[PDB]
Amino acid sequence: AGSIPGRRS
Amino acid sequence: AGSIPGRRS
Amino acid sequence: MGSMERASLIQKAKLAEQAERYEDMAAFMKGAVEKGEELSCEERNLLSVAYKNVVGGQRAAWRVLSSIEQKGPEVREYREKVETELQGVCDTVLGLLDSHLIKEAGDAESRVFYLKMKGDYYRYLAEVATGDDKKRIIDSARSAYQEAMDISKKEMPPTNPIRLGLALNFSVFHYEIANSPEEAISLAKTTFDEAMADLHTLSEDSYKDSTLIMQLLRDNLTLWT
Amino acid sequence: MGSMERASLIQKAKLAEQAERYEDMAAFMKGAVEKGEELSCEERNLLSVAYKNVVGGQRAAWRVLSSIEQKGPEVREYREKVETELQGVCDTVLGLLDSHLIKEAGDAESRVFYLKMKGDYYRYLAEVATGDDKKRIIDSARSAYQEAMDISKKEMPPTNPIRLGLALNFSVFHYEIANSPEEAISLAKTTFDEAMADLHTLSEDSYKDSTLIMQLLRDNLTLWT
Ligand SMILES: *Cc1ccc(S(=O)(=O)N2CCCc3cc(Cl)ccc32)cc1
Ligand SMILES: *Cc1ccc(S(=O)(=O)N2CCCc3cc(Cl)ccc32)cc1
Ligand SMILES: [Cl-]
Ligand SMILES: [Cl-]
Ligand SMILES: [Cl-]
Ligand SMILES: [Cl-]
Ligand SMILES: [Mg+2]
Ligand SMILES: [Mg+2]
Repeated sequence: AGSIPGRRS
Repeated sequence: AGSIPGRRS
Repeated sequence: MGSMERASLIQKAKLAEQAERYEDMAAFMKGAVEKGEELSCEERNLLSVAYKNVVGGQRAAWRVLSSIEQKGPEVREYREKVETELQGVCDTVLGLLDSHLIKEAGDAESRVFYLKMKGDYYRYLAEVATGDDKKRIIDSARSAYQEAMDISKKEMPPTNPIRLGLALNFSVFHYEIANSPEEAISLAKTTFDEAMADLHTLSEDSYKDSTLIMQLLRDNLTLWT
Repeated sequence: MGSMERASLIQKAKLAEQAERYEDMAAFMKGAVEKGEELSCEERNLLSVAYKNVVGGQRAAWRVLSSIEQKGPEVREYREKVETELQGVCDTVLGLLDSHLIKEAGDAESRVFYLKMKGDYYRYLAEVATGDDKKRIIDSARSAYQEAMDISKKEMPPTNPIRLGLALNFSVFHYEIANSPEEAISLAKTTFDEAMADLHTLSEDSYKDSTLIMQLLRDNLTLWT
């Protein structure tokens, strides 16, 4: 599914 | 303001 | 791209658009133009989409950087770097138009399309210009748009989408570059009204295209008035 | 970037992010790493943001092209071109981590951060791998993530955001790469529950960060169950 984004947004 | 877009969308 | 077939370059430009790889798209289309043959309607749109997206992203970045700069040497240096890359892309597009798309375009639709592009890329150069040639850059945009306007008014109906998009962009030129907001408003209004009066002649699909651009004219008029 | 000051490269990476120029950002950060000094927390985040965005765009394009291909040689050729460029960026990142970010990282936060990156870029290589080395690429990702997990469980609280993001990404590895959906679900659940039980120790700002990543774990669990 989703991995960590580069920034909090 | 806005110019023509490259595609209709 | 000299070793790739024209048809393969066109095919890959379409794939690059689907993949949102606009730099690739532009490189494929530059290679196609450099084959030396005229472009079809569809191919002209691929060329325009590719470079309009590339330069559009450069313009947005230049505006972010220019705002920071206005508010060490690093910000100015980096804005200059983005500016030079933007100018390079505009020069490349103008070079394709001059060698030899415009001179080989005899039909009104092709010639107007390319002269509208020429005006647009000189306009993008004018957005970042400050030196001894700034007035000449502005006049080069004006001259290209004017020639396109003259052909369009003689050869195309007032609802033709290329004629409408040209008028839209030339009106943006007047407002944002030439410091002529009244000319911009007058052009947008007259274009809109003359298109409105010709919509009755159109099929459903032509109607949709003309009214789409009329709405863009109206959106600008609402912002400017 | 060898002639530009380290501090100027960092400054320009921050400007490039603001301008959404992620290829530039990555080049500035590669230049900063190559100065040979360790990176601070903020600088590690700049490095990760830059390359994650660049490769993220390549991955999205590769997926579009791979779908078209699955549904002349041009589609395969162009997918191969995008694939080779993606592999090149992953190799560049892995090369920075190996020369010499990981070996100089002694604090748990830095070493875990870099080993998580190493796992991620081997995972991106695994997404496109098909040849004799595919199993070895998968195991390289696994090994990096595992070492990061072992350090994180010994040295960081269960709410630490790097520990949480590592577990999130390793769980994605299990589900999407290793064909181990039960391991993926178990890791995400245990991570979420152990973080929940430690939230009471946190300030408002630490709470916000930990709960943000917990929601990502929960979103995956909802998709997978
Ligand atoms: C300048 C210009 C270029 C192309 C056209 S169009 O072929 O009629 N068309 C194709 C893609 C761009 C576009 C956008 C709108 Cl809003 C309407 C039609 C088109 C028109 C003008
Ligand atoms: C892998 C990872 C990297 C950085 C962090 S963080 O420093 O806590 N932080 C900064 C930018 C990315 C991010 C995203 C979320 Cl959802 C929460 C915090 C952060 C954590 C993990
Ligand atoms: Cl620079
Ligand atoms: Cl001709
Ligand atoms: Cl190719
Ligand atoms: Cl150290
Ligand atoms: Mg041929
Ligand atoms: Mg120095």
